[PDB]
Amino acid sequence: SPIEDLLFNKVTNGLTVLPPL
Amino acid sequence: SYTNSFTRGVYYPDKVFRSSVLHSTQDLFLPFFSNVTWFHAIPVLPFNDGVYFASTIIRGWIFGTTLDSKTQSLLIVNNATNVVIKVCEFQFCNDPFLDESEFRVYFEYVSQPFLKNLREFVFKNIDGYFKIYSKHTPIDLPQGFSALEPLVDLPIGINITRFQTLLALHAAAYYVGYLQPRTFLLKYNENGTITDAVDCALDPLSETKCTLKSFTVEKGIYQTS
Amino acid sequence: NFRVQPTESIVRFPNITNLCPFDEVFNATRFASVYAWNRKRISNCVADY
Amino acid sequence: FELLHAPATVCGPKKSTNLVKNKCVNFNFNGLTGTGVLTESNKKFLPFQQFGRDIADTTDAVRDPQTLEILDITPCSFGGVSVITPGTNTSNQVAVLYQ
Amino acid sequence: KQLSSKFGAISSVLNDILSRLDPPEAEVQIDRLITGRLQSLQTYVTQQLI
Ligand SMILES: *[C@@H]1O[C@H](CO)[C@@H](O[C@@H]2O[C@H](CO)[C@@H](O)[C@H](O)[C@H]2NC(C)=O)[C@H](O)[C@H]1NC(C)=O
Ligand SMILES: *[C@@H]1O[C@H](CO)[C@@H](O)[C@H](O)[C@H]1NC(C)=O
Ligand SMILES: *[C@@H]1O[C@H](CO)[C@@H](O)[C@H](O)[C@H]1NC(C)=O
Ligand SMILES: *[C@@H]1O[C@H](CO)[C@@H](O)[C@H](O)[C@H]1NC(C)=O
Repeated sequence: SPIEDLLFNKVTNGLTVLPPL
Repeated sequence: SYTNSFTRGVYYPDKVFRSSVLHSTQDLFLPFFSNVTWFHAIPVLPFNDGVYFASTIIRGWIFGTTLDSKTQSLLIVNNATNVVIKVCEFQFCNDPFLDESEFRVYFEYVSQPFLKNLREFVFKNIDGYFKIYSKHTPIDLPQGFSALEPLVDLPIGINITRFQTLLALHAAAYYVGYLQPRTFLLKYNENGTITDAVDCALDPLSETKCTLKSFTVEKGIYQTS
Repeated sequence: NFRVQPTESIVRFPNITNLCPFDEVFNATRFASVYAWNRKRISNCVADY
Repeated sequence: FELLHAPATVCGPKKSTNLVKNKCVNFNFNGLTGTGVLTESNKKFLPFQQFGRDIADTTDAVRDPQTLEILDITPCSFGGVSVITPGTNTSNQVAVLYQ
Repeated sequence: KQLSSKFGAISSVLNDILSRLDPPEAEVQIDRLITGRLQSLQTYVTQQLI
């Protein structure tokens, strides 16, 4: 949706970051 | 004569490259808005730490401890061909001066010379070493900002207590500053150049910028020190 | 945990520079006396033994 | 030999090796010891700059002494392993997942 | 950032602490260093848990 698009666009060793399911 | 130095006297604390980050360093720099003894001589000067040097004709720097042959002393003479840095137990006069083929002053390191403009030199003496920093930037110090790139390192070992300059007899005037240990915050650019330094002991906004590791602060309350 | 291992080793170091004076001391036509030896100092140069 | 009175400048001859690319080794660049790949760098340095860093206080780019080129550093690909499996009462087969 | 702190030991590099030093004191120094690093990791895990 356009509101979801706007909200997603506004929001911006050895340690590993897993991806969500 | 006295004259306030606005913001000049910023040199690279190391040879490490950084890209568009902020690096908090604690080395010996020149503080901002500190008075410098702008001379107009046409003796001997004390050496605490640092001979931040800027002139707009003169070549030469006496370095040593007693200035005599009782201990090791340093000598620098700059001419059109090269630079000779002679260190030995050399005997000096009270007011040495140059002439340019005759020497009236009384290991070497031969390299490129150090040559309107403004020859800003920052000298350091720590860990038994001697470091020369320079930047010849064309233009009461002018309003602006520039970095001071490093140069050759001279292993000496001895400590330096007093220094002196030279007069090149073909004069001019030179500023003299003094460094004290404090903490800066330097803003490296994307290419790797120092373009903005902010202190950590000034009006409290500067200390807030030091303690938040950023150049722009928003409204609110910040506990710093 | 899986970790790929290095397969060889390299090392980099700068040039052998200034060509340290030792042939003029270890191979000389004339030498000093046994009581009046001349001390020679070699520095500002990476040595080659 | 005179020791513990002055900075040391009469050092021994430290040897040099050949070039390497795209294969991570235990390099040593003028005393900078680390492990990581050696790739061609798109960055641009300055003549007084030896090695670079980043935000995380880690070495990313290094300059070799034998050339005026610069070689990037990226660590060897590490990652945990996982075992996809059903119940051992059902089957003995497993599937390996690399993270 | 905490990975590269001396923790009161001789140095902060494994290839410097396990090569230049002598193992009677190198064992104690690396024990202190890994104790500090493990303490930092435990602090991070507790913060993540909360
Ligand atoms: C250190 O040695 C290397 C390996 O020879 C030098 O690299 C080349 O040396 C040849 C030999 O004279 C030159 O013709 C090339 O132009 C050099 N290439 C580069 C990229 O410099 C290197 O120059 C030496 N370093 C010095 C002399 O400071
Ligand atoms: C420097 O000295 C002058 C004259 O003594 C004075 O007016 C000026 O305020 C001084 N600079 C600072 C930063 O106090
Ligand atoms: C510059 O000075 C050096 C000694 O300090 C001397 O050897 C050289 O000949 C001089 N160059 C001139 C006078 O052009
Ligand atoms: C940085 O480098 C780019 C080219 O790589 C150049 O366009 C830009 O002007 C440079 N910026 C500064 C501040 O020198």
